[PDB]
Amino acid sequence: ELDQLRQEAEQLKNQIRDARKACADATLSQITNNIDPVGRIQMRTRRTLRGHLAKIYAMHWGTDSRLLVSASQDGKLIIWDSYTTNKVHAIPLRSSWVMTCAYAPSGNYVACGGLDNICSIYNLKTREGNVRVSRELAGHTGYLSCCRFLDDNQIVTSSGDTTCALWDIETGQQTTTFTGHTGDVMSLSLAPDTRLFVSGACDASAKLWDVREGMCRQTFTGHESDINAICFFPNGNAFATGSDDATCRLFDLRADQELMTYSHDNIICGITSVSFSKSGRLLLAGYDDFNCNVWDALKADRAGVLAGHDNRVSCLGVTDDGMAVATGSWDSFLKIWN
Amino acid sequence: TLSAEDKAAVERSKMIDRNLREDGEKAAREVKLLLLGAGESGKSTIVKQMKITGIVETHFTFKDLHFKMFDVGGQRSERKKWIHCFEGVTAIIFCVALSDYDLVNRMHESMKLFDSICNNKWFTDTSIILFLNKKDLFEEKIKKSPLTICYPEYAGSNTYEEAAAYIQCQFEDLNKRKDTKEIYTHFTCATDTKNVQFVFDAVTDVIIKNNLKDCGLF
Amino acid sequence: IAQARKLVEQLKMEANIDRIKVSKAAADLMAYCEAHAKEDPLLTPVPASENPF
Amino acid sequence: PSWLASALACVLIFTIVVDILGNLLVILSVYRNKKLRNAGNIFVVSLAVADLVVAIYPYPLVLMSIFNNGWNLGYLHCQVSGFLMGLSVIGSIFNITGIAINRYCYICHSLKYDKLYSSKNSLCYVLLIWLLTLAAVLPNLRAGTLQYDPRIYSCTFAQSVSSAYTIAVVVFHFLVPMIIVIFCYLRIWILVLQVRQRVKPFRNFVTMFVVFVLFAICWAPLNFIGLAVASDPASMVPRIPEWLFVASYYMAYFNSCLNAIIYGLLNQNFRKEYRRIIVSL
Amino acid sequence: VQLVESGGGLVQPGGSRKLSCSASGFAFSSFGMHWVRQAPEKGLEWVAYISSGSGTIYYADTVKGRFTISRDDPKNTLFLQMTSLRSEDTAMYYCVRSIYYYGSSPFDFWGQGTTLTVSSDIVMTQATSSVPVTPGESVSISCRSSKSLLHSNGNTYLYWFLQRPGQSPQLLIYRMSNLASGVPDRFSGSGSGTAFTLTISRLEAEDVGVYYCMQHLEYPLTFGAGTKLEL
Ligand SMILES: CC(C)CCC[C@@H](C)[C@H]1CC[C@H]2[C@@H]3CC=C4C[C@@H](O)CC[C@]4(C)[C@H]3CC[C@]12C
Ligand SMILES: COc1ccc2[nH]c(I)c(CCNC(C)=O)c2c1
Repeated sequence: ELDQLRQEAEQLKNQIRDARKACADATLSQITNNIDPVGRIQMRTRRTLRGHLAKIYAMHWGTDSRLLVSASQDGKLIIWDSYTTNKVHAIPLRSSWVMTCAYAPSGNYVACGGLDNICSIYNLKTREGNVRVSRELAGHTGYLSCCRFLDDNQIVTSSGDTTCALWDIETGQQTTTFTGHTGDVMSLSLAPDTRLFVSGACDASAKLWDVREGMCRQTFTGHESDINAICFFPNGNAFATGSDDATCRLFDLRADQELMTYSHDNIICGITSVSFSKSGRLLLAGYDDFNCNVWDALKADRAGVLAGHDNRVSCLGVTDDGMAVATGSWDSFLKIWN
Repeated sequence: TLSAEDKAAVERSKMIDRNLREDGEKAAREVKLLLLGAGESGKSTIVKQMKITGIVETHFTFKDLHFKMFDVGGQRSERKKWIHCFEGVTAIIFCVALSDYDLVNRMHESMKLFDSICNNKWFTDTSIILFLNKKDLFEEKIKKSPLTICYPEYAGSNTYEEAAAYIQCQFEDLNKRKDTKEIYTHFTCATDTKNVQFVFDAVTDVIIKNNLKDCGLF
Repeated sequence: IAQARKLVEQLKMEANIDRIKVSKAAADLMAYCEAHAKEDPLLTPVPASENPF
Repeated sequence: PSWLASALACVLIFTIVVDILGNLLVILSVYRNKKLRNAGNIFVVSLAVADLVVAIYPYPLVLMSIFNNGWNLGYLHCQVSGFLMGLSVIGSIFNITGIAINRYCYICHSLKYDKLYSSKNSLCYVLLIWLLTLAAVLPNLRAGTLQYDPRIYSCTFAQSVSSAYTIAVVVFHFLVPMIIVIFCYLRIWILVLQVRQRVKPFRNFVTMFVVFVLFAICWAPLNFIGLAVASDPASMVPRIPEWLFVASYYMAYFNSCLNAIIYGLLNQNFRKEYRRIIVSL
Repeated sequence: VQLVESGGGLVQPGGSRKLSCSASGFAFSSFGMHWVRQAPEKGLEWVAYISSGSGTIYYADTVKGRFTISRDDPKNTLFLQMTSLRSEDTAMYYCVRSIYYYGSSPFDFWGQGTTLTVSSDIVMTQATSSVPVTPGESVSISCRSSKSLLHSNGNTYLYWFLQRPGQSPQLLIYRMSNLASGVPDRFSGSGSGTAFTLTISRLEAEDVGVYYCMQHLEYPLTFGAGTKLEL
């Protein structure tokens, strides 16, 4: 009788695949044929933020596009004023094993976590003048891969226990949990309106969740190896997944389909970070080839190289206004490119 | 030029730089050990001797030296996704047991784990401190059961010294880079005080080698 | 066993959405890029006068 | 003959080439790399820069004078070439000792390294060493110990005057700087062979100690005569053969590139960046 | 957050005294400190300043020399040693905490103050000394600088404080536009270089007092004559 369940599931899977393929569709590259390539893209290191003494693992730009928070295994969260390379806050951490960092949209709080299975919330704008722990959100049974501030009072966490959670900072309780991944959820990306989000796990699949509704809506299986990074297109109607297959892929929420693949034969190593531009015309992929690539998203050709890092490019971010792109590698260096 | 407020901001940034420098200097002399093992390998006894959810932490001191031991047995998600975070630990403490040479096979799983973690891209120059727990009872275990279950290539003797030597050389013949890293091996006894002393001596040797490499004097 | 029926229900509910042609979706995807071109400092090199970096 | 006059030119050009290449590569490696900017490499840089000081002004001028059997420029140019070569020599042989002490009180006295050799502390040690060099070479002004010797075809130290400048420069440029090397590299080697004995029941002697005492055998044959031409040269000059003398003063000069070789292409930290910058350019 | 201040009183001219300010409620080590005077019937007068870690210390033009200022982080205290106390330093003294980083609000908290009863600057003018105010109307207070306060980094270093009768001044607006924490939204700051205005919309009780405009472009910090508002 369980075989009947499996047969129904596989028949539905085949029907979904048939519906996807038989949309009477056309290849993306065909439509983006007669558009002018962006040309050679040259970006210089305007600023180099130094002060970390260990491999940094994540950074996040503030919504003012001036302050950025960076996390490293040396057990320090450093908030930098990118315009003057000034440290404004240095927060020690209870556990030095941190691989996540988020900056609140309002700028009041930050969050960080890692192998300790919690990403605590730090309050920056304190009357006492220091930075103190607001809440210790606990309940995950795995290392937190990424927690992003959905709101000033809500956060979304994705850990290595094949699940994601939505928290409420006031009470520190899991408001909603999302399940369905059969592997360590490695990346989490929020929609521009913070209504939907996308989670990418090690089962070579990505899933789209509604935070207010609380269940999977669309699933994408195009990659081969683990998916390490996902970023939404600025329009919110598409997203890009970087995997360990050395290829990034552009996925369409509108069509539940694969749009483009950015693969070059000279690259055989995975992607640790993916981000877009303000207009979504440039896709910045941070490879562990000690350098970063900038791909013309529409035409799929590589537009430029952002070499100048002495180790694997771990984290990558782009400001909201698109003024600059910041890259952080395992050499404990932050580089601003403009 | 700068105003008063941004000059004060620069002063604050410089002060933060100084404090971070002191914390980094203090933490650069922390002896980091990564405790490993397959299962039922008796590393709980090991951490108990050294001391007196998520990855558990132990901190202690021995002869003016601060040791941080990280036990990661509670995170059974995937080693390939977070094992690179430990690139930089002073040593890896493997605690294979010697009373599981026949029960489920388990010795083969321990050897497979040793191959997986030793011939690893992240741990190339990182030494490994092998611990052979439960030594004091397979002596009387082999008074009934033979070694033929574990090893088809051994038919020599069911005695302590012979079996210990064969297991020693079998685990030693598992690393390919026999120059960039060394595998110190121990025979943990009946709760003897030397268990911490051996770790101290091994980590001092590893620190001396690392310092020689840093100076280029090696 | 309950995981099997959970997966069956999930696949049933992930098969009733509206799927548009990929051609139209790609056109709408490039319309955003060609409509926000001037607001891309890293794409078109903005003069150094107003670079904060 | 012409063969020996060409051999001296060959030795000097090889010394100049190696001293320029190794020291420039060290400077570029420190500049380009950021992990090598620690306080233990600064004493190396002060050794490299010093070795460049003799590789630019003095050595090419000696190459200009060696082909001829006489002198070209004259009064004030020789007197500054000598006063700069001597400064570079003493600076190099002092930064060698500085690096030896830095390594000793980083491996043996590891606890004190953070406070003794901080960023500011090393930055003033490298200036103390330099001021000591310019305080030891300075008496060339009033003493006038710099002369162009046709005996050697170079503008060098004169042993004929101030017999005691020499003794005092020998027993502070050779006799002393070797005791602090044979004590700071023999004590590291006896300490690394003691930690191994603690757990367990030899080409490292040459790799870690012999290659660093080579400066004491290149500088011996010149300073060996130094304690013989300090015996009232008016009584001992017609005893020293030229055959050994010229071979001596040039064994010292070669030390200028030998130090660059040993503190370059023996440190894997520097060789990694050497390859990374050779491939880059 | 408490800044309790003591040590003031009666000293003859030429005497010496020490003013202590004990801090309890915040991280004294990271905060910079200011000592600010106020004559018995005049406005505020910046006196001294210590940065965090005592790295930089500034003194006013009229007190540099005889006046010395120091801090002790261990017990969270700030000392001002006053010598050669002329019959001009008779005043009411306050200690003001101030943290300086991108987005901070300097001069946010003020001490209660002590009382002493001894026996090339950016002159800033407030055109109004006293003005009647309807308890249900909106009123504007104008400050006028000599040197333009709009710096090249876009910040206008103008601060607006309010002192109620018998209480320490409280920071209303910092950097000419940003309301301080806890300040009701009835207060706004506007204007341009060398011409600034604080607007109070829908005035009510607890708005009477004297409003002071201060510059932070460079030391010495200087204030205005202060505008008195009465219902
Ligand atoms: C100390 C080690 C590392 C370097 C040794 C360099 C030696 C081998 C080189 C450098 C200078 C050379 C000498 C230069 C001058 C003379 C004196 C001359 O009448 C015969 C040749 C002779 C004797 C050369 C022999 C070889 C020589 C001594
Ligand atoms: C003391 O200032 C100077 C000046 C010129 C010098 N040329 C050489 I070679 C040395 C070092 C060796 N000295 C002796 C006596 O052997 C030297 C020193």
